Amino acid sequence: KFGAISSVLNDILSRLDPPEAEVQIDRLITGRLQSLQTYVTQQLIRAA
Amino acid sequence: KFGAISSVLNDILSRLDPPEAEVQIDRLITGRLQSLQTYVTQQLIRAA
Amino acid sequence: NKVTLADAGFIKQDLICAQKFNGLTVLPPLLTDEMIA
Amino acid sequence: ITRTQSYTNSFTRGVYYPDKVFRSSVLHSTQDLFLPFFSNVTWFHAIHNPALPFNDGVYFASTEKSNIIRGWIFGTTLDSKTQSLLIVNNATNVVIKVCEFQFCNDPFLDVYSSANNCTFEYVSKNLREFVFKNIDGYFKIYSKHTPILPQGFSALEPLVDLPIGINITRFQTLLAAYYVGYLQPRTFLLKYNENGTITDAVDCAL
Amino acid sequence: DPLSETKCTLKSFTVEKGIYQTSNFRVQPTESIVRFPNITNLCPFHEVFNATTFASVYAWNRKRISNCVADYSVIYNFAPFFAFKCYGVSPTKLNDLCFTNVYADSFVIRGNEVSQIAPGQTGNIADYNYKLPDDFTGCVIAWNSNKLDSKPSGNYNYLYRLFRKSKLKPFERDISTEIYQNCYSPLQSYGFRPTYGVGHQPYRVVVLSFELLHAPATVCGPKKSTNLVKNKCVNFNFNGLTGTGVLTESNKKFLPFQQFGRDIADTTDAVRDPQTLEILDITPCSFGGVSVITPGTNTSNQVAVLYQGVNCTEVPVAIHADQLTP
Amino acid sequence: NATTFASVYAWNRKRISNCVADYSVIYNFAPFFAFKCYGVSPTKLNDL
Ligand SMILES: *[C@@H]1O[C@H](CO)[C@@H](O)[C@H](O)[C@H]1NC(C)=O
Ligand SMILES: *[C@@H]1O[C@H](CO)[C@@H](O)[C@H](O)[C@H]1NC(C)=O
Ligand SMILES: *[C@@H]1O[C@H](CO)[C@@H](O)[C@H](O)[C@H]1NC(C)=O
Ligand SMILES: *[C@@H]1O[C@H](CO)[C@@H](O)[C@H](O)[C@H]1NC(C)=O
Ligand SMILES: *[C@@H]1O[C@H](CO)[C@@H](O)[C@H](O)[C@H]1NC(C)=O
Ligand SMILES: *[C@@H]1O[C@H](CO)[C@@H](O)[C@H](O)[C@H]1NC(C)=O
Repeated sequence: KFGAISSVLNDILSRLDPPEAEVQIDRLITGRLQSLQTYVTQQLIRAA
Repeated sequence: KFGAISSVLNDILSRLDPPEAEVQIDRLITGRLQSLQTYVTQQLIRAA
Repeated sequence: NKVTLADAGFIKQDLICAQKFNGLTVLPPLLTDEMIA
Repeated sequence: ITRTQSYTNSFTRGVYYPDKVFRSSVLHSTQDLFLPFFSNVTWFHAIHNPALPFNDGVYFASTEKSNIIRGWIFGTTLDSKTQSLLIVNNATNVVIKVCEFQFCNDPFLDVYSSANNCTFEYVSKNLREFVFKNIDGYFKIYSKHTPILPQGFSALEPLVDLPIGINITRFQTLLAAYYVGYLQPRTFLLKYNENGTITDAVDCAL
Repeated sequence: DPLSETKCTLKSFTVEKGIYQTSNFRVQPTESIVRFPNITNLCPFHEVFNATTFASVYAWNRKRISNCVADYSVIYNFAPFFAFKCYGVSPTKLNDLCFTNVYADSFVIRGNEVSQIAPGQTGNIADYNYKLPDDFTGCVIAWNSNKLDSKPSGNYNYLYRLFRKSKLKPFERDISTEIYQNCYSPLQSYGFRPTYGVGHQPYRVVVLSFELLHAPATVCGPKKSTNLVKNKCVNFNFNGLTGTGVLTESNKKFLPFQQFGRDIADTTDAVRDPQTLEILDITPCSFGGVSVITPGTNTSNQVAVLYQGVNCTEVPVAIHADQLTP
Repeated sequence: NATTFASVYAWNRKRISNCVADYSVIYNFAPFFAFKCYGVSPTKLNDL
């Protein structure tokens, strides 16, 4: 969840108005971006 | 923008009071730091 | 002649101007080409 | 009173500046309502005739010696209820009104029988190229005159954006040969040369 | 002295032999300038907030404001409201900004419908009468008018649209009276009486909307311009664009509808003076890095200084304490 | 629209189920000013 109400975009969109949906969605965006970045860094280190 | 109102600090300082300007500036600070960190990590991996 | 660089970080009294104006700089090597030759 | 139509092709035509910002010697990616490259445009000849549709903005081209073509009307029903936009220009001075006009079928200028609730007033070969848009209550115009269908590029600059607050789904001309094309939302890659003028463009989804 | 700066950077009282990258030097600005268009007439806010009659919500009244000096602090003298409600800007900075032109939309609604005058809302008022963009910049003002728009018998002069085939779009209106398609009239009138509750009493609403300076500005705050200085590191303020740097005459070609120019990083590089209409290039003031060379405090306290990537003839020479960062 | 309301130490609880709920009609029953909702937004209440 990364501090958001839910881990599903559709529920956040169907339960809140857009102004609050945006602030709820940015947190998921940041968390998933961090996950991808960590994965890629580990992959590079292994490839070396 | 990293979810902030704008990408220029001067505009944020001009349009908002300090209590909200700090909130808007924190996001820019975090984004810039993340960019620098990824750059430095990649530089290390190439130097190896 | 075959290999072309961008800059060796000499005096700078484009793209390099933008890099400089945002605090990114390049330092020169300790040994010049003549010494390696 | 009578009109006939053929169909032709556009050779990378109808590009306009999307912002009032000076740039030079760069490539910029933008997204907006543009005329897709290699479209299938319509060519109308008018001889002495329903209301053309207005899907979303329109591109208009004409090659006339004088003020043979005078203006336009925009609306949905145009009869008595829906407020309609009327723009009439003769000598570079344009009168624009937003009134419950009663437009006579097959209108021409020597247009409407009566008007109500205008609440608005505004007074202000060669290829005439025009681009018309209507988004969020803003009716916006871009225009250009090019000395010369042809090839190459010629950017269009912005005249005025006005608040009307009406829904427009049909438009008609009051004045003769002209070309009509329709815009769609998409992404473009524009090239700015030394003198901040667009020289080349790439359609990102062609 | 530079040795003390090195000690502080290393967080120790002892420094060994070597060359340490200590800090960065910059040149400070000398004076400040302000440039605004020359305008005298004031904006007509008195006719908006002190009108004898307010339009119905279904046919809201719009007024365009341009080419005037805007002083917002006077608005508090006309209507007995409590506070602004501003989106995208704070009410205390409205006197420090320049806008292209302003729009004032006035109407009357019921007490509990005032919450529908914000972005991203739904309901009859926000669906069929008055809609606002999701990304809105402006301010909303609402105040009670129970002693003006209420009658003991009942006031039926204010109407709102109940049924409509489809929802409206931002800043769109329709004033037709066609019978809705078991056939119901589309418009219905508020029954306003003085004895109703707080949430059932009339409220007058005025909405101000601005344009965020993407073109020459015709409405600005009550600020005074200064003289123009070109070839010195100064603080400048062009129609709300604040910055620090050196101004110079420019040879760039600006089309009459272009006001400034941006860089690859969306950094302003050229501006058009609001008064003389000339093009000025902007550059940052001098900056560089300094390194301290020492033989070790265990041996001596003599140090040398390297200014990195600068010409010796162009090294800073100002001796005033308010011209360099070190 | 109850003619009398209970005291705080004995608050009155009513259960609602098996019915179609339309939350836009309760603005006509009391002269209040706005809701105060946690976890949802009033404007979405008819979509759940
Ligand atoms: C263009 O549209 C006309 C309309 O009927 C159609 O006949 C034609 O095949 C289309 N394409 C070309 C290249 O004309
Ligand atoms: C810009 O304009 C000048 C003057 O007309 C001209 O000499 C120059 O060639 C132009 N730049 C380009 C890239 O054509
Ligand atoms: C509003 O205008 C009327 C008419 O001149 C005037 O009597 C009244 O004092 C004005 N209200 C305020 C608050 O100035
Ligand atoms: C005042 O008007 C504009 C600036 O707003 C500009 O023409 C100049 O500064 C003044 N006009 C003159 C000097 O004629
Ligand atoms: C420093 O500036 C002077 C001024 O002409 C120039 O002659 C000199 O070459 C510059 N320094 C270097 C290292 O080029
Ligand atoms: C609901 O409350 C009103 C008070 O405004 C009252 O007149 C009415 O009788 C109530 N409803 C019923 C069914 O009694």
